[PDB]
Amino acid sequence: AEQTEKAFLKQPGVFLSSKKTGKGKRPGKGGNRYFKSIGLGFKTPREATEGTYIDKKCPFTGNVSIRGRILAGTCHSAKMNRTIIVRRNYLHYVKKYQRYEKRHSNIPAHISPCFRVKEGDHVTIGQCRPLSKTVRFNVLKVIPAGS
Amino acid sequence: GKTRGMGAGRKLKSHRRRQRWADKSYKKSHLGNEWKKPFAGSSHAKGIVLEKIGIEAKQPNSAIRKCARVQLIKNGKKIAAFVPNDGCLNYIEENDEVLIAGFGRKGHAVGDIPGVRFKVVKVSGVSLLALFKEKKEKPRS
Amino acid sequence: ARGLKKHLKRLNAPKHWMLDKLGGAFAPKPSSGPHKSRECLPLVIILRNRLKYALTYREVISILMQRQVMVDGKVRTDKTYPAGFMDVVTIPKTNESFRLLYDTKGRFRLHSLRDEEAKFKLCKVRSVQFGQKGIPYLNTYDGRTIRYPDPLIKANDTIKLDLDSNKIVDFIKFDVGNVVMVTGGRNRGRVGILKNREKHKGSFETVHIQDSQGHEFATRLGNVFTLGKGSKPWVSLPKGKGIKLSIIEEARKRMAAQSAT
Amino acid sequence: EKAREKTLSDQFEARRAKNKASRERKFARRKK
Amino acid sequence: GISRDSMHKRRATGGKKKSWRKKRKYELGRQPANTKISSNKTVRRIRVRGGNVKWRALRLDTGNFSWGSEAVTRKTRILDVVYNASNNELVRTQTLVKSAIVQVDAAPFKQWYLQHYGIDISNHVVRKIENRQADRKLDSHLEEQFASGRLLACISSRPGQCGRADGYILEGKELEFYMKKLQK
RNA sequence: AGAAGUCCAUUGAACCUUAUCAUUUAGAGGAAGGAGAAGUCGUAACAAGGUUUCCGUAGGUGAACCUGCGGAAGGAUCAUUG
RNA sequence: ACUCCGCCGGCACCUUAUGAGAAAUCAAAGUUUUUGGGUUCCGGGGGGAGUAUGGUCGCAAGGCUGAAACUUAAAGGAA
RNA sequence: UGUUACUUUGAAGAAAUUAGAGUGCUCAAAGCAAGCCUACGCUCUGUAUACAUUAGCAUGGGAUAACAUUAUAGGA
RNA sequence: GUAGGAUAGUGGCCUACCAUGGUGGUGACGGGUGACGGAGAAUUAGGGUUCGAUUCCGGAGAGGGAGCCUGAGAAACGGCUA
RNA sequence: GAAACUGCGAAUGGCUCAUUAAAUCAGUUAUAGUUUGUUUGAUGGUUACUCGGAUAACCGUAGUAAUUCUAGAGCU
Ligand SMILES: [K+]
Ligand SMILES: [K+]
Ligand SMILES: [K+]
Ligand SMILES: [K+]
Ligand SMILES: [K+]
Ligand SMILES: [K+]
Ligand SMILES: [K+]
Ligand SMILES: [K+]
Ligand SMILES: [K+]
Ligand SMILES: [K+]
Ligand SMILES: [K+]
Ligand SMILES: [Mg+2]
Ligand SMILES: [Mg+2]
Ligand SMILES: [Mg+2]
Ligand SMILES: [Mg+2]
Ligand SMILES: [Mg+2]
Ligand SMILES: [Mg+2]
Ligand SMILES: [Mg+2]
Ligand SMILES: [Mg+2]
Ligand SMILES: [Mg+2]
Ligand SMILES: [Mg+2]
Ligand SMILES: [Mg+2]
Ligand SMILES: [Mg+2]
Ligand SMILES: [Mg+2]
Ligand SMILES: [Mg+2]
Ligand SMILES: [Mg+2]
Ligand SMILES: [Mg+2]
Ligand SMILES: [Mg+2]
Ligand SMILES: [Mg+2]
Ligand SMILES: [Mg+2]
Ligand SMILES: [Mg+2]
Ligand SMILES: [Mg+2]
Ligand SMILES: [Mg+2]
Ligand SMILES: [Mg+2]
Ligand SMILES: [Mg+2]
Ligand SMILES: [Mg+2]
Repeated sequence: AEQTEKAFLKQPGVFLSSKKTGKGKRPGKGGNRYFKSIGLGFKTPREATEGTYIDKKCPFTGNVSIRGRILAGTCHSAKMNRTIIVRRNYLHYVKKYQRYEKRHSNIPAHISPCFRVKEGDHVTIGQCRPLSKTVRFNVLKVIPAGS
Repeated sequence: GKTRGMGAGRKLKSHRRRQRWADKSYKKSHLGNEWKKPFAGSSHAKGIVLEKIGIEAKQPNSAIRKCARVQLIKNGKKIAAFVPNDGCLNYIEENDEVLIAGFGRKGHAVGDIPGVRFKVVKVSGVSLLALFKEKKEKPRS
Repeated sequence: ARGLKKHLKRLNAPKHWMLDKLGGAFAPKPSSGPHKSRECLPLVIILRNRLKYALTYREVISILMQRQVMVDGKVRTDKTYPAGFMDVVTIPKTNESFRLLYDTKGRFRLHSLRDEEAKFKLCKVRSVQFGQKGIPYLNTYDGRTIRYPDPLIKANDTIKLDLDSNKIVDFIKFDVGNVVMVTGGRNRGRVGILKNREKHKGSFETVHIQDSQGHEFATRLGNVFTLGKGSKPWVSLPKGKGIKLSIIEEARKRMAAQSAT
Repeated sequence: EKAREKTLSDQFEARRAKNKASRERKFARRKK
Repeated sequence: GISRDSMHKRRATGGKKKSWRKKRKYELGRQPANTKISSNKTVRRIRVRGGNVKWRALRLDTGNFSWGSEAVTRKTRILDVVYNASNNELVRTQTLVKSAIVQVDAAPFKQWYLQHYGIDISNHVVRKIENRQADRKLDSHLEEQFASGRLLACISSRPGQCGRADGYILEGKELEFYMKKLQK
């Protein structure tokens, strides 16, 4: 199961030992798995509404809100645990020569288990509160490379 | 020929960066060797007259240019300062405080005076021009 | 800094105060109050620079310490009290009463009022939410809090506030077709009819306003202030009536004035 | 991981062939 | 003192950060409470930013614990720390921290259970007690530990911050998870 | 309620090593370049410059330079269907 | 095999300027102040100097990379 | 609902400085004043406006250009 | 990454445990600056070059470090401790 | 109404540019990630005809070469 840490992982506020049943109640009530919509026109993946993973940094089932800048880029590194490096490619204008030069920036981003990603896939990231020393973004959508 | 691409902004900027060093005027200001000059980037400097000397004028001229070896007070470097005008060397005594200036060509030698790039402006706090024209007199005796 | 700044350098003061740059090193630092320091007019400016009743900083204190000036019906003795948009300033001795409104050039104008019209003001609703004990309340953009508001009132609406009963007399819902004034930005002081509302999720909402002469300008929702339902404002406007003239048109009037005057 | 990709490839190759049969069957019926 | 600034850290690239200012008071830290189980209760009052108050518990012996399924909360004595997911050294030192698994006295909950269900683990009174006994269900794992007089509980408060050690009684799959960690 | 003092821990100045780096600086002697009207020895380059000059490389000689091998004309030949 | 006409490709040559150039000369070294097809390398007065130093390659000879202080009013190209 | 560059218009944008409107400090550099008539005052007196790379925000345009995509259609 | 501790609060900010990642010729890392940043200044056909310690804004410091009390606010220096 | 207790302020201002090269800073964001004396607005349940012990100024014994260095006693 998802219980792989030393502590028991669960969603905060979802009581799992209630005598009554959760049939007919909203998410997060009656022991039902909690999930939410982040707004801005983004859809909640089926893997997050019907999954069993526990991720307090997940934008759909965790305790983090999306607000600020929405960016897009390509998955550059997917070797960390639930974190990827997103490469953003842009052109910098060199004024004196009236021409452009290619630049890039690597943006660390948290990716919830509901998303599948590989190097080269296109990802959309939304800003959230600091999740670690460098992570300030959460993956909101993944488009497989060549699609 | 020149790189022309719209996306060639980096190469053009970096190429010029490297090539500006080939310009002698650019390299003289950005090398940092100006601080090692006796004036160390200053316009003037005070010093102590070590001795009164004469320098043979360069050819095809023939004369004895009256100069003075000066040790700069702020860094202790010794330089040769030309003393201009007729008979102004008589106004200079050894172990005397003199204000020195450049010779006008930004550290280059001037005229037929070999290897001289400085001139004397003041002596004992008085300008040589005032002494030459008998406006003022040196403060002593 | 290690805390709060108590001084305002004269060149850093808001431009709409129209303070001369060589008048001194400092400008009046607006006190905390209902309006923001950048969107207010301290009483010292009003009494000395606009009305000329006081000739110096010292004389403004004398006037206020005699309890001769009232803002929104209450006596104020603070020289740097931040009087702002729609505030009613009353001076009983001179029998005068003004409303702070922007002229079409974006500067506060002391619009003289009649004794009847000086008994109320307009306020923009900031939000409506439940307070302690589940009691609903609304707060405005002039720092006021009203408990038990009408359930129909929502954010960005305008409420008519009676300065005597201190109660909501009537309100205007924020909707397309009403007459509004711009209270911030480039178009500050301009009056027109709200024609459109462009919402952008997560971003600022833009509102397209059309002047009475067909001139259309946009601005942010935060800079809009509804003045009346339909096309008639509930408050008296200055002579320009929020009509912004071009510099060419303004120069045309000035030329004609010299010919006549 | 290996099982995850096996099921996807096996099922995709199944319907991918079923559609080919269905289209050919539909074409055969349209000629007449 | 203790500081929470990032100036002493390496950059994400790995390069060092040269210091450009001194430590600020608004980024300070403080010594940990290291709350222990002891009958000599001690909570010291700490003045924090804004003139507000924090309560730092050095020693605690009782806590306010809630039986979630029964919706009953009682003050009870803390008996022992048995498991800690962060550091096993906090177990043998008997340190009280949030999310630590502890054993609490079962006596206060037994009294409520007897007063509520009339069961050990006045005409109108017996009318309702039997009515409530129809929908009475007690987990076997939860009942087995009432005999010993101790209930496994999880601390949900932060004793070093609020000065208290409150929690809830373990039950369901959470109880199964931790009792398997203790089965050695 | 509580001082001195004491105990452990934390933050941590400061000093003292070895090591490294930076900048400046002395040095017997060796040795380079440049400047300095009118030094000694030759005459290598410029004419086919009196052995055509030059490039690479190698060896040699007071000195310029000389020689071997391959190359160039910037040669002193744009030319032999004779 | 030779003779005649033509096509594509190659090493060149000859005449010519409507072109270019400081000219010598060049059918490209032309289509450039009427300035822009694409791209690489590379120069910024003469010396000091392809020297010193550090690095790197080589068994060595040396190669590649490569300064400054200082000095000088010219050096140089074509005719 | 493939993603962008580019372009158009707009919003937001410190002042001071720069450009610039008005104004006879005697002129001027400046300043932000003043003007009108002769009453217990007036002109609601004036204290305009433009510019403000790049990045970001929002409308219109879709030529030029970049990337992505295509046939066992997982097609409409 | 998980669980805690600390903080006004986010965060390797710190601790325990776990994973092996993170940055780099689109110049990381390191070195130089006689480098506080900006609004701006000089000169400017256009493009540009150079400057910007200094009165406006932001930051930083109070002989060098460190530590701290009081307080809404200071790691304060015309406060304290070393 | 001196003095003294209590309250508040002294974290602004002024000065300087040493350290600092994605750092400061600029435009642009976010706090659904926090604290905020004061101002302003609102809001605070169905011995008591008023408690207790101290201390300053003052007063008077002083110590030290000495400091808005300092001890003891009597009051309120
Ligand atoms: K250039
Ligand atoms: K600060
Ligand atoms: K020879
Ligand atoms: K020859
Ligand atoms: K020989
Ligand atoms: K041919
Ligand atoms: K924190
Ligand atoms: K962590
Ligand atoms: K205070
Ligand atoms: K204070
Ligand atoms: K910024
Ligand atoms: Mg070409
Ligand atoms: Mg200050
Ligand atoms: Mg928002
Ligand atoms: Mg010869
Ligand atoms: Mg011979
Ligand atoms: Mg010969
Ligand atoms: Mg020819
Ligand atoms: Mg050209
Ligand atoms: Mg040269
Ligand atoms: Mg944490
Ligand atoms: Mg660790
Ligand atoms: Mg600078
Ligand atoms: Mg410096
Ligand atoms: Mg500056
Ligand atoms: Mg300096
Ligand atoms: Mg100064
Ligand atoms: Mg400053
Ligand atoms: Mg400071
Ligand atoms: Mg000093
Ligand atoms: Mg200090
Ligand atoms: Mg001082
Ligand atoms: Mg100070
Ligand atoms: Mg006092
Ligand atoms: Mg550096
Ligand atoms: Mg950055």
